[PDB]
Amino acid sequence: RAWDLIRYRNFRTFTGTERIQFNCLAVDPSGEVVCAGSLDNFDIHVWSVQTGQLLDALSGHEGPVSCLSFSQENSVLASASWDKTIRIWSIFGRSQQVEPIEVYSDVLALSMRPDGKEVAVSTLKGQISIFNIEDAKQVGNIDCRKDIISGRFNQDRFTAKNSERSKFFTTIHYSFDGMAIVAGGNNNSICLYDVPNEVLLKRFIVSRNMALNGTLEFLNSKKMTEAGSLDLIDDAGENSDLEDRIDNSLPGSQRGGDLSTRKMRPEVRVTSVQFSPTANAFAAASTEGLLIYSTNDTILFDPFDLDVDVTPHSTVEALREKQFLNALVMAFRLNEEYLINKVYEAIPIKEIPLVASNIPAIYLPRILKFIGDFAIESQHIEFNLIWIKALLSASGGYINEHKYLFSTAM
Amino acid sequence: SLLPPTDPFRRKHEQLLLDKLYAMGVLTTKSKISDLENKVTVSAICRRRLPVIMHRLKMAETIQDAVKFIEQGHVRVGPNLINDPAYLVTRNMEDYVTWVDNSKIKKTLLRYRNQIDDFDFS
Amino acid sequence: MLRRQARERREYLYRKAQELQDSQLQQKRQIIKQALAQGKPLPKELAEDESLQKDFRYDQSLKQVDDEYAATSGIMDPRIIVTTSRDPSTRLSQFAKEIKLLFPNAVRLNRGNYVMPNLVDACKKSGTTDLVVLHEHRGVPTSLTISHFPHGPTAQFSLHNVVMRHDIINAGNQSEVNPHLIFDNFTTALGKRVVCILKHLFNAGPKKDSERVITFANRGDFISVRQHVYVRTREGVEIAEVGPRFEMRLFELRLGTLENKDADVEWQLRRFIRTANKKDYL
Amino acid sequence: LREKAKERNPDEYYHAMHSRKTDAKGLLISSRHGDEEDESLSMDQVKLLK
Amino acid sequence: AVPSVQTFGKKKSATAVAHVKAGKGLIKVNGSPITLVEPEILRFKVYEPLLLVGLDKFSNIDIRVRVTGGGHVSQVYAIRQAIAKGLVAYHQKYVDEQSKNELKKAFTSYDRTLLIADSRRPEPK
Amino acid sequence: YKLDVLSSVHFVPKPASTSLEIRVETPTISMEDAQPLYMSNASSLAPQEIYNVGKAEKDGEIRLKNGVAMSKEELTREDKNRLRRALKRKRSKA
RNA sequence: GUCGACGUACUUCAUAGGAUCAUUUCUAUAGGAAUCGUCACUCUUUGACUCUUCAAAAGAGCCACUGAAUCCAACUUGGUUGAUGAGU
RNA sequence: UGACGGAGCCAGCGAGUCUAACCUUGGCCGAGAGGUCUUGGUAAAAACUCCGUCGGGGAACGAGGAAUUCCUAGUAAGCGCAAGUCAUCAGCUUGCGUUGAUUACGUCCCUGCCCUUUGUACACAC
RNA sequence: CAUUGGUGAGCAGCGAAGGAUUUGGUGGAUUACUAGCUAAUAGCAAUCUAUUUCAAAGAAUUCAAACUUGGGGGAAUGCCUUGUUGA
Repeated sequence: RAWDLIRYRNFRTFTGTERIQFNCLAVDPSGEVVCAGSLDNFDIHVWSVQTGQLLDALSGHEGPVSCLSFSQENSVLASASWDKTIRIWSIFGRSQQVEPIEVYSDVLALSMRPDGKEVAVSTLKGQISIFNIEDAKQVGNIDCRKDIISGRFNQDRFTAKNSERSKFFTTIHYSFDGMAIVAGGNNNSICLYDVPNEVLLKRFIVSRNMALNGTLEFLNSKKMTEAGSLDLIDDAGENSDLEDRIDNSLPGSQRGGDLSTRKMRPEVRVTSVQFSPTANAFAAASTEGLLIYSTNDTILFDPFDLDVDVTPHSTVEALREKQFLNALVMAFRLNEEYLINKVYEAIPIKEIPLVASNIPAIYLPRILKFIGDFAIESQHIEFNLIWIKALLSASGGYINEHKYLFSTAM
Repeated sequence: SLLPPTDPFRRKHEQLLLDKLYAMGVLTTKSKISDLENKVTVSAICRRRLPVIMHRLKMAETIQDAVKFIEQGHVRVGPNLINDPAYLVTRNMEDYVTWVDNSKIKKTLLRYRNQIDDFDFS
Repeated sequence: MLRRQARERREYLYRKAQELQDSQLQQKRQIIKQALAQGKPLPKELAEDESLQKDFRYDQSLKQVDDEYAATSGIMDPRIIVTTSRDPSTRLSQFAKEIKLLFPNAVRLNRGNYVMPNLVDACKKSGTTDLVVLHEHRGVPTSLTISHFPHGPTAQFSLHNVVMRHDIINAGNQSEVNPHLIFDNFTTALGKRVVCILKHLFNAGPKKDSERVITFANRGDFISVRQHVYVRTREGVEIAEVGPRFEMRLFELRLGTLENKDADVEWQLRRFIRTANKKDYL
Repeated sequence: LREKAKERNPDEYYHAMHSRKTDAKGLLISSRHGDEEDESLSMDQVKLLK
Repeated sequence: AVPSVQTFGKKKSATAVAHVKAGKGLIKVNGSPITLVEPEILRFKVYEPLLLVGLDKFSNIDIRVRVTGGGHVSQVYAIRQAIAKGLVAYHQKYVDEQSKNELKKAFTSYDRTLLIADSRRPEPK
Repeated sequence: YKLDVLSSVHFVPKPASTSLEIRVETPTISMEDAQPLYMSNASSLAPQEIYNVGKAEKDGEIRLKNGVAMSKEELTREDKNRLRRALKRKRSKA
């Protein structure tokens, strides 16, 4: 179903042709073509938005489609399926030609670069294989099966080091820069890799909540006894109230329906992961909600290009004798948020354009990041808008060239 | 049944409910419409349960061993594996029930037929 | 997808076997629907019979395309591939081409080293509805098999009195518009079956104006096919022929596809029977 | 036999696969002397026999 | 027992089974040393999974192959696929995963079909 | 519903639907959900849905779809012909 | 090419007689055979528990301290004046 | 655009107590049918790599004109092996493998071939 | 020639007043440490009873009451609800 978000309406509902169960969605940049693929039919349906009819049923997988995406630059549809393949379909413009790629095993999520040249693909054996689309060739994979924290369930009879319930990443997403991949899965950990160096940056644990099942690594032997486990008895009898005794649960109903339409405790899992298109954050939808993880330069001491003569005392001195360009660049070299704010408001409105012209190329992205972070919640709208006009005005074309380092900042 | 025969609501609802239950697999044929009250049994629902399907597909030897191998954790339906002997498997997931990867039971099949390939770590 | 296709083969064959077991129960249910309506006594069997009478409410609620085609008769236009035998000859390559033009939505395909299981597989997996493979004898074509793919029938025809448009007359070139179809003198149940295969090989629901009809005349066990273009003059119709003329003839009708070679055989022509020549459709 | 080979189901597991072996050429090797222990001898039995 | 790993390679209609067991460093193919794999032009097609990763990794294991089916060139491509899959699979089993990664990066950056099957499955256009 | 929950949803859907339903002009702030802010403002009907242009309620005029109206008198005779032709083919289909 | 009438040719239907069992006594008949506060002993049938086979599969996981078993090293004793093996 | 030797080297389909010639010269035995032997005449993996060697045809011909047809990846083209399946096929037909490319993969300009000229479906835009 | 199949007899090499498999039992950890019992603002812990009873306070649904049942036909007698005769 398509939804407006100004007048709040289904303006269309594309339907099937025999009503199958749709399980992934992908839609063009110039939002006129919607593809969806199901786990039922292994044919990617393609509807056209305006005339709500279906243009095509692009077929050719042998095994259900697990993801789809659109390269938003070159506009190609790369899709991937439990086939153990990727197919890059080129749908517009007399071609209708298609190019397959064999991956080692059973792919189950996909992610296109911002740029449109690369596809990262998260498979069932536990790699992220990063391919190049103009060629068909694998420009790097990263092996992951190890740095993943699968816990033991109370209803398990096999060790967590063997439990292959969750040794893979079912969701993936590049950065908006082209440098990181966040991946998350059916387990207790979100892992954040760097794409060039192939080596991971942090592993985040979604929860520590022993009222979820996949969350402890090693259970307790005080619990398991001759009867069986001990968290697994029924205690609804103990409850003092009829609606707390009543236990509807249709037997073996693995993840559908209400929460007590199954007699099993929830499992920690990350259902889906994304980065933030504006700030430094990412967000991951999981069992207990959407975990939103973010950043503070105002806490970490991450200087840039330092030297001996660059102190907060020295930059304040550079203000008080008015070499405003130098005071600003010393602020950006020391990289301390209060300091940058301090000089930012010291320098005066006549002198703003010359400074904005003479800033260095290396520190341009940082000054843009700072203006964004101050700007959404500050009040000096003339100060900020004068700054932004001068910055774009004097360094527009450079930004235009380096379109991708500045995606989030702009 | 107590509604009258020439009645398209009745005809629509029974044709639709038969096609529902047959897709689930609890009744085998979709022609005779008396099968709702005649051949819909707790035993039919049980024999769509998970261990029985392994046993029918010959992934086991007997339903006790299918149950045992499920419980020890060798069986998966698609990507995600089942510890749950009481899982009810619709026809289209009967296509996808399979062994897990790198289990010792998978290796035994392959090593017998003499097709282990350790690049797969099968 | 391999395990899927195989599973529905197994199912549909089963559910057909059931059907041939309950035709007799069909018949025992029709009797009661006559006798309730117009008051007539029932036989001793249905009289004493109580399973039936106890569940004759439900079955009272109960109540043409062929069955393999019924799933997608009018919804989707077909996709056909027309392909030559192996190392063809120049005349056969022409014949394959103009057959491709005879059917709308047909894509020619050259076989060199495409072994048959790989051809059936690749068509199945890509999704082409049916496949036409053609056999020569020094330039003259002599056979044609047509087979429908989600595990459905293959008709083999042998084809005989051939003349080709490209080699007879260059008066012009074919319309390539959705044609009209004429199916003459197909009567027996097998005849209905052959109508169904050829008819669903054709295209979408063609317009009322299309000036290209294609005739399939069953004259005495021999199917004859011609293409025609026409006009409507004020006194009558002026028919100008186009396309190849060849007498087709059916001689086998298997149920699998064309690789199988042990699928069941619905009808096979039998030459050395004592009364072979006497009948039709035998 | 050809139809059975066509519905083989290549995931079947029977338990006697641990005793029975095969070739490199595919078809299975059956011993001529009967049992799982009836293949070959030991040094004490062979010494006593000598 | 012995540390031993079996892999398979495959081009048009050839096949090639590699057993890799830890030993002293020999390489044989159908019961002859590798330095006489026959078509003699493509001997370096066979030597390149050795000389892309240096000889020492083969100084400490005993790789022994058998092929069949196909013709000259097909048996060449099956041998080298089987050897490359053999060396990287043994390294994952009986040494470290890091050296599995470095091996597979070498063979994949040079030629991915050392490791994956080059199946020219048809296309109806 | 019970049979979907039992089967752990992997079913086959309904056949189809198409059923008419009525919506009201209403402001978008009065449509959304209760919390101190708001997000959207424009009215829930579109301008074209509160006044399309259709055929004029006199007879003396012909009114086209692009919002231009012309009296029957002030057309030259050829133009009266050509507009009759246009309505001829349009209502000839519909 | 179709239904009416006639002609012929097939298909399908009754169950009587006698008994026993069914009511927590009695199935309707006197033509029929059974009301007892236990003690041992034999042979037989199913089941638990412990081990195990076809024939495997999974370990509520770790350190410590303490017993026990088996095989080799070693030493001690008996042993070509005959050790172990071995169907009266 | 190769001959002639040796030497290395690799396939995939085929497995019904059924699979397959014609004349001839004479000997022996038998009553004959024929049997046995003798004698002559006519019919029925390759490529590839390696090593040495060589350097017009018995009158028509030295790779085929104008014209037209066909062709987009295990594709064009080479190379052999096997079967013979109720129609067709031996003046041959279908399978099976083996080495395996050059050139487009764009455009409606040409020759054609269809199509719509009523947004109508529901936002936003156009 | 292989064996990537057993069962053994032997070396090189490793090698400090020995080594190698298997198994019972107890202790500590497995969630992030504020001490024991009782009639509890306190006493006890060698003991709660020969003050352990008093006084006060404390009594709706005048009966809401199986939210608790596999499906289909029923119910002699039960049960139940509504009417009714005689006290």
